Amino acid sequence: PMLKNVVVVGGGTAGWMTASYLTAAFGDRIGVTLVESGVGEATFSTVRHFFEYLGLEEKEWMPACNATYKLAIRFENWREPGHHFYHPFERQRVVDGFPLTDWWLREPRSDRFDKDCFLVGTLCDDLKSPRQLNGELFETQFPYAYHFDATLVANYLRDYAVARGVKHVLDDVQDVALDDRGWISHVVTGESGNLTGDLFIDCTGFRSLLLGKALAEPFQSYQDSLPNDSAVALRVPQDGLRPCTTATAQEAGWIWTIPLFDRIGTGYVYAGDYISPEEAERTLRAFVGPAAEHADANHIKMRIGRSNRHWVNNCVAVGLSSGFVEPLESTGIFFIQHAIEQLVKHFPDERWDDGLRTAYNKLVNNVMDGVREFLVVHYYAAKRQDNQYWKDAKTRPLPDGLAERLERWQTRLPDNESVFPHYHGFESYSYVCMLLGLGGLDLKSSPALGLMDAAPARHEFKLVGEQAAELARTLPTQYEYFAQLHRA
Repeated sequence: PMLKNVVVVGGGTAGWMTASYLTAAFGDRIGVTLVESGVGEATFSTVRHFFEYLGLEEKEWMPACNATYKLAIRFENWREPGHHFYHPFERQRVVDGFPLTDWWLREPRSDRFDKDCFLVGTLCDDLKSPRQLNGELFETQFPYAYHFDATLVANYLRDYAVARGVKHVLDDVQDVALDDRGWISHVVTGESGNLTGDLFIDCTGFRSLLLGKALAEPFQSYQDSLPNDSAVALRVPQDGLRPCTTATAQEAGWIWTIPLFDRIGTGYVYAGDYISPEEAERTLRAFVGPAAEHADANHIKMRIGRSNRHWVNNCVAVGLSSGFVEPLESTGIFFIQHAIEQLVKHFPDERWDDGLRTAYNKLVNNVMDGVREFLVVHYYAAKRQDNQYWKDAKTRPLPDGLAERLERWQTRLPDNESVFPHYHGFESYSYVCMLLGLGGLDLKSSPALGLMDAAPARHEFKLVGEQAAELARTLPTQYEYFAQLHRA
């Protein structure tokens, strides 16, 4: 009753995360074939579980992939010029039923909520490793992630999967053939014949050769709510070893800084209706400085949105073929991992229960729609309205339900029951952090706090300061930690 063969079309992170995960889940019990013809990438909290599922320890794969830790995103110039705050991978401290951020909002202890309420922002400022020299994490309350070279990770996972039995075909796909039912029959390669199988995984990127082209599945654009449709990127050496991604708001988008161990990936995500590619490139080069003078710039047109369905007949799209949003909250690898994890969970047998597709498609659509709402909030709640781009960010049509949630958030800070009510990766603490940092909404603390005992909250504020000072004195820098791993 089980399927016998999976064909993954396309390599990169999408294809080789799929192939490697299938071998960890199913072993030799099903055949996997991948057909395929450095970029710094950031990740989201759940990626720790992907490597754990494959049995890979950080000390094994991080050195081979130029990887560093990502404890937070540093948001620069979204509220006002010269202002920054951290969005940390750090879950809430709750005191007598109220988050510490609620207590802070009632009586702010400084200009920086992220300094008073969190530990991780200070760790980023001090270039800290999250692991001590003794190998232990400093602490989960800290669901951190990584920066890595996506090409090196793809090669690492390729070696992992091929060593465990994945068949690797190096060739171009010239055509996709459908049978009389409209299911994928086979893929025509340039010089290796036609590859057939039970299940086809479309990892062909924006081109979406199987799902979007051969099967002609409609694609739902997000461009009306999120206008950024383009990017220009370059790479420079490390001078920068800060354990966070930086997102610096610009006149028509934002610039990412993604620190690898000895390289920095940087790029300008922008809206082509507001600025030209050559002006985006000029801005990016000036931002990076003299190190970018001779670096080669890569220009990218983005397909922003999601497929209407992600599993159609015997085809499942994974990666940019399934959907994409700008990497403002580093969701690319997250979308891939969610798609693979849910594919294993909803894996079909030879009877191809249509209910599996229905559930799978709803889960993916809810993840992507929920992330879309979260990103819209980034531009809506950003206080800056200095030009037409940042004014328009407040007048675009909002996704269903968001207008009501925005009103709830200006009564009490976001919690589990006032955010997008389906799984979409991000937890309520991320909403609270972004709203406080972006500064554009009229937020209010809970009136009940004026009747509560303040001693527990005041104790917690003092503890955060004492712990941040202890960690500043004890933790090594990322460089010091990685130098110790190299010596070991």
